[PDB]
Amino acid sequence: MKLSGVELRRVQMPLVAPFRTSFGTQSVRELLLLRAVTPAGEGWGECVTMAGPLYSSEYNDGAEHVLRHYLIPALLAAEDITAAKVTPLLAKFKGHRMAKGALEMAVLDAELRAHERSFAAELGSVRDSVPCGVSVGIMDTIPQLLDVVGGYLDEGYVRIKLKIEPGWDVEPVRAVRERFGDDVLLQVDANTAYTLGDAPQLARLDPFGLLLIEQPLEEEDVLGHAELARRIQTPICLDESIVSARAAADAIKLGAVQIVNIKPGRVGGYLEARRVHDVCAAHGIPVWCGGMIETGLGRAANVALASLPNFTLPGDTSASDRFYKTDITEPFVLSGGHLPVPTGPGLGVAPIPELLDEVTTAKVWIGS
Amino acid sequence: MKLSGVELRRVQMPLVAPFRTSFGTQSVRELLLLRAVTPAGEGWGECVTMAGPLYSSEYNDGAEHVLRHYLIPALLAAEDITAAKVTPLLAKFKGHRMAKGALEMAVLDAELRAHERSFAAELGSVRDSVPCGVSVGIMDTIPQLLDVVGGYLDEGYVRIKLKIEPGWDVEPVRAVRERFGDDVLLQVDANTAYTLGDAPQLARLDPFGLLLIEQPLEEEDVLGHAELARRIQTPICLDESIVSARAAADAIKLGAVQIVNIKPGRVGGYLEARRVHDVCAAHGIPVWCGGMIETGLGRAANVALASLPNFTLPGDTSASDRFYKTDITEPFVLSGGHLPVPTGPGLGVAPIPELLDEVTTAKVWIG
Amino acid sequence: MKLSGVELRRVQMPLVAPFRTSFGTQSVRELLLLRAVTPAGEGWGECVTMAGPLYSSEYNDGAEHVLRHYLIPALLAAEDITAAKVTPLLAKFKGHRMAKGALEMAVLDAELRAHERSFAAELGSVRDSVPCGVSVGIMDTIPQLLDVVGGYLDEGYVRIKLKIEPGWDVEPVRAVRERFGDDVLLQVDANTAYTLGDAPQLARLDPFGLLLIEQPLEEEDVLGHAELARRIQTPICLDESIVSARAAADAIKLGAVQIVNIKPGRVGGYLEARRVHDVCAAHGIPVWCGGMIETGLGRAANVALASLPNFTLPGDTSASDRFYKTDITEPFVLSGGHLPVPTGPGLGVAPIPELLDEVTTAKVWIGS
Amino acid sequence: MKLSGVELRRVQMPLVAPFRTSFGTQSVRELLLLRAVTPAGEGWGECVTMAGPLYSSEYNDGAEHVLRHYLIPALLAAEDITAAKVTPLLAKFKGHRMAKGALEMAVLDAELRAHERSFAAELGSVRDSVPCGVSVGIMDTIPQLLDVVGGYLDEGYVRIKLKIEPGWDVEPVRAVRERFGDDVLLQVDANTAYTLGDAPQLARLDPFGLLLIEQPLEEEDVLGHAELARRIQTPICLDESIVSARAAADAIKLGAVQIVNIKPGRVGGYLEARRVHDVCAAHGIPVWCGGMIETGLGRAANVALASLPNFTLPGDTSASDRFYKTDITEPFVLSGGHLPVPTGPGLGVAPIPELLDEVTTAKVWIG
Ligand SMILES: CSCC[C@@H](NC(=O)CCC(=O)O)C(=O)O
Ligand SMILES: CSCC[C@@H](NC(=O)CCC(=O)O)C(=O)O
Ligand SMILES: CSCC[C@@H](NC(=O)CCC(=O)O)C(=O)O
Ligand SMILES: CSCC[C@@H](NC(=O)CCC(=O)O)C(=O)O
Ligand SMILES: [Mg+2]
Ligand SMILES: [Mg+2]
Ligand SMILES: [Mg+2]
Ligand SMILES: [Mg+2]
Repeated sequence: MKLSGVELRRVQMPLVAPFRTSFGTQSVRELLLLRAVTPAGEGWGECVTMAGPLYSSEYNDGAEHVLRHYLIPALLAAEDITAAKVTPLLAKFKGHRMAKGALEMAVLDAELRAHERSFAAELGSVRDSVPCGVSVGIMDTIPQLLDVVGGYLDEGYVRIKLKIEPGWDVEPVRAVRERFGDDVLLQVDANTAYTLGDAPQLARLDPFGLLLIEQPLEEEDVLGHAELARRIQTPICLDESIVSARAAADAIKLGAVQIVNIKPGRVGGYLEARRVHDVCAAHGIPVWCGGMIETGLGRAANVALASLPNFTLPGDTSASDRFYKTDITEPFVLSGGHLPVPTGPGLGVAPIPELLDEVTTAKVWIGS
Repeated sequence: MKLSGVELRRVQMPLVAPFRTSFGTQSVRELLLLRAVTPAGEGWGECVTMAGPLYSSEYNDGAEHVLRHYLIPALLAAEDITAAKVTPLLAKFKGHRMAKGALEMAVLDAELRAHERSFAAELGSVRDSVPCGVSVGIMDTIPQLLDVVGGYLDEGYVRIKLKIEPGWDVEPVRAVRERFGDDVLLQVDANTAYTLGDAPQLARLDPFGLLLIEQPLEEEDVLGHAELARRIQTPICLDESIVSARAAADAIKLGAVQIVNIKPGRVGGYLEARRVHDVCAAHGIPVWCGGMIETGLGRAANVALASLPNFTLPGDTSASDRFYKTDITEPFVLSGGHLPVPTGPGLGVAPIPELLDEVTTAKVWIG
Repeated sequence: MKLSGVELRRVQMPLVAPFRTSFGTQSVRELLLLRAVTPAGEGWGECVTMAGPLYSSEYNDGAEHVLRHYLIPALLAAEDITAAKVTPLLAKFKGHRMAKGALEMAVLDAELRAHERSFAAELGSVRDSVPCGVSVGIMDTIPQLLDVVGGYLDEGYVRIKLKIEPGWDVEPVRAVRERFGDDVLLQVDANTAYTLGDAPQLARLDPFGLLLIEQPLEEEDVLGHAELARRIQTPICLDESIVSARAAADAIKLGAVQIVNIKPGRVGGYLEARRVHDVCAAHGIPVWCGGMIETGLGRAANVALASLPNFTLPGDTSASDRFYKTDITEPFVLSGGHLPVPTGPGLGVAPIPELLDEVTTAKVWIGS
Repeated sequence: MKLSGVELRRVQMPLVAPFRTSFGTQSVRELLLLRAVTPAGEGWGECVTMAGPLYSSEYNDGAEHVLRHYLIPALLAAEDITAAKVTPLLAKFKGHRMAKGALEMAVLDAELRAHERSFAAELGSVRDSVPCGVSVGIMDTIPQLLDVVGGYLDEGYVRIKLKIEPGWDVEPVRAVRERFGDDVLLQVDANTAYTLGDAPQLARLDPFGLLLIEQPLEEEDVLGHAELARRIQTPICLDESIVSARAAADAIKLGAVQIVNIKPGRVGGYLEARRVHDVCAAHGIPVWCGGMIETGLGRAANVALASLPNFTLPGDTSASDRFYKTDITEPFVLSGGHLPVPTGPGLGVAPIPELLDEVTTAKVWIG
């Protein structure tokens, strides 16, 4: 393939309900889409960055810039372009995983669409549908939470991920275990909220029988996690720390993680994503698909990813309507708590421009 | 896709020159080829097994029987088929990786050709050509050896690999180093011929600056290699022991290997080969493509695979003529120590029927 | 003395009751038997492969070929043969342990008969009778399972082993523990049915006081076993993975195993099996004798084997009638939960021609 | 098999040339023989103890004693006797392995003869002859030593083993290596004469290419061996320390040994000895048969043992004359640096009564 150009868009989709994390509350999502233009056709790219640098150092505007000025050009200046080759191409640029991911993603979609292959196919899906769970935010109250949860449970969600933070741990958890029962798939996420010194606190959850605890400490603190693993009964799950397959290997080898959360953007692309899956698999480490509150575009790729064999745990692959009233693509609909893997070439999904333009906030064509 | 059937062929191909390993000599090559038949088109697969169970427990007749009786049938029974699904589909049958690998290859070639996609595209290549090394057998004489080596050297072969045995280690090595120099890319392959007890003789090779020692010990002896690794300077490379990505991971983790030889058939498929590649990469373990004296069919797909990013060492991807006077597909020709990655869909090669039919001993339809 | 030839027979025996494991259901047993002919007399070997390659890579058809085309020929080609020399003589041929074990059995029996020695004497028996447990397959219902178990228990079997699988683990265990009590010897066997990710589930059996959990993971997954063991309270026991005494040593050193199941055909013969017994013993790893639904031939060699000092756990050495209404040799009958070690030369048993001829489907003579 | 009784004989044999070790000098060999008697026939046992408790805590008189009062009686009292059962029957008595080993032997010889089976068959011999080495004692002179060595090498011996002592280590070696060459298989044996604190000293032998260094430290000091292995290049070999298969496994596990010397009575019997072999083998640890200056009886059993598969190093299984002009049995005669594995039943050898009588000193019958 030959890269024709990339149209960058800024989108702004308003969340159904504000989603509060250890890093801040969210009322509206500010995304960053990519339209890759080839000889053949075009591909879509979705950047998991957010307004500001609060989950990671990467943020919407930073991405634009790097993309614009560094990334996109690099590829454009290439003869042959293969999503594979994208990586090596961009190698001289340190970091910006979410940005290259999105880029790669756009390219990939084009290529698969040209060979008429689905994402899944490329990634080697074996499954047709995927079990979905949901990620529940920090409530201002119990009942509030108890309610939502029950709500989600009702719609068919198989598992529950509770957002935690100091002061929002044990209680919430205790309360949900209590109401809903013990046969409920339950896990927590601290989005780096704690410290090794908070061990005892997190030790407090031991009793609850959670599947795992996601990123209790900083992104850089692998050893801390391994130590931590030593002090608590809850299986460590790493997110933030998993920036690559190598990273996953390292953390595993160090006994710092038992289950890994896969976020295609975080790791720099669906391809790396696949590798992390592989790596994990080879080490007998279950993996699961993580969510960045994406559109039907990220959601579709995820769903395909998530249908890979080692995804033995329900991912954060919730129905479109969990966050968005109006998706810019055919929405995703829970069905017996599952989501159907997209059968058509590339993502097997595309945006509906009215929907699209209504949400678009800006645009920019980057070309040769 | 939908599997319509598979045509099993037996092929015999005479060697240009007898090929001697620690497991024996070989003047001819019996192979097993597979023709996958879909409503859409064809796909070809090559089996790496040989006449008897000498390199591994797998053998031609053995593969044939399982394919026939178990493997082909289980795929045909499946509604929709994807190379990817092959695995899960044949998972109930334990072992039989070479066979399973051939079939998946057949399936995959079809599937890709259908998506108008190359093996190399699917596998994730980053290059267009690959540097080839050569596997030099055991000689009767040192001079004999030296001519031979020199021979390849002139052909443009990028790296030299010497088959060693007990009684054919150090000297042969001493010889090539001395005669040919310190800058030659040299490594040995014991095809499991040694024991942990022979360490000292192996340590005797420390001085020659070999890139590696390939499978000094038995297939099952991983911790032994790790121990060995602590007794010699020469880096350990595994072939036989690497039956899967998990095998790789295990070995790495245990300190039993530093470099991995990837033999797709051996690991049960090109897809698994990929995974091994990735696994090795993630651990900082260089890989290189191994060879099983295959036809241009296997040769084609291996060149593809040998173009992957982690293949940081010349693999056993010599040119067709190194073994075969006449290949069943368009030959592979060394152009400046390299080989060109195929560009057509699927394998990018196909047997020249005229040529095939000349080397086919048997045939059978499974549909 | 010097191999004259071997007769290969195909035998088919119906099971009094269908047997189900995690790999499938079985109503009839297909075996491979060998009559080794020596100037000094004949010997009988039994191969443990089955129809298809489901417990392992080996299977009847495969064994037969390899024997016929490689192994037998190779022994024929020798000047001298001893059971002990069988290994070295066949070493050039990778794998095919079951086939090899069968051939070595045949040679060894012929040899022991000539010397008028018994298998037990040869192996080092120190006991004249052995405690027998029973292997219970997967049932359609619990109640069903409860009865069966009930019955064996009644027959005087010393321990119960339950075939498990995901979806048939905790309940059945709970039901039996609950119905029969805590004093019974109880263990389970997954036949590689689980993954490392299944630890939490398995960890659920903890409470039942199981003697062990046999081969929860795949054959090649030794490290996982050591990991798993760190995760569960039930002791790990390996079957499929123990393919040799070296295999055993490695697994022991890795902490992957605590109790070893010895299966002669699996490890390449009675001779190898002894080494395994010996290696374990030296590492303080208790062993027990595995079963492969053998006829009186293998049954008898097994009873002998299991009288060895390190076999401190009841084995899968049930009475003939557990599987066969009519055995081809003198039947094995339970007495006070024990089976008597055979005293004659060689196996101490032999087939009853008319009986054997009846189950024979094919026969071939392999000579020079 | 029911044990009728045993005849204990004290035997005194003169050594052709005095034998010096770290623990002393030996001019004359005082053995202890047993004649087991059963309804069917007889079997012979040879005890490796010596006059005093210098190699180990066991000595001729303490052996006789335990045998008389404890061991023997124990076997008489049982209905069914079998070699294998000797262990379990004598297990309540702590230690006294060489003594228990002796009994076991005679019983086994009797048991094997009864079935017309050789010790070799029983043990699992894979070989018909075995490569022999020789153990050379401490000399008074370096030259007197080179002479002796050259003599043994001349006889056709396959390996040289040097007894060493602080004050007789490097020089001796240096000497032999200088004179005889680097191609000779050379090794040394300290008989526990050094301490961890002597490391530097022993490290002094690294340059020499010794195959191994036998029991440098005391019997009970496994850990120190492991440590010492760390500080010297010479491979550690354990003798005294290997009192059993479990002992071997422990030492192996702790890295205190790379090569194991197997001495049947030291470990309490040929049966145990077999396990030891097996255990080592399973850990990739080579073994070799050690010697106790035995008559043709033990010599015979040792030769059979030494033909096992993992005995990949020549043993101290020298020809009969190395110590005795007149062996109480048909003498062992080196041939092509080898000794032939006995073919008869049991030992496949027996004492020449006449001969045996000359050298007998005492004799008691226990029934
Ligand atoms: C608000 S973005 C935080 C990312 C958080 N994501 C979710 O909790 C999942 C939200 C979703 O379903 O996309 C995580 O730690 O993985
Ligand atoms: C003797 S058959 C193959 C065994 C050997 N293979 C080769 O040496 C490569 C030969 C080739 O180029 O195909 C190996 O161990 O890798
Ligand atoms: C054909 S499946 C038999 C394998 C199985 N063996 C048994 O279950 C015991 C049968 C017996 O008692 O012989 C095991 O995995 O341990
Ligand atoms: C005689 S006690 C000293 C034993 C010495 N043995 C020999 O050197 C072997 C002599 C022999 O029996 O051939 C040793 O400790 O290894
Ligand atoms: Mg998270
Ligand atoms: Mg190789
Ligand atoms: Mg089992
Ligand atoms: Mg010694």
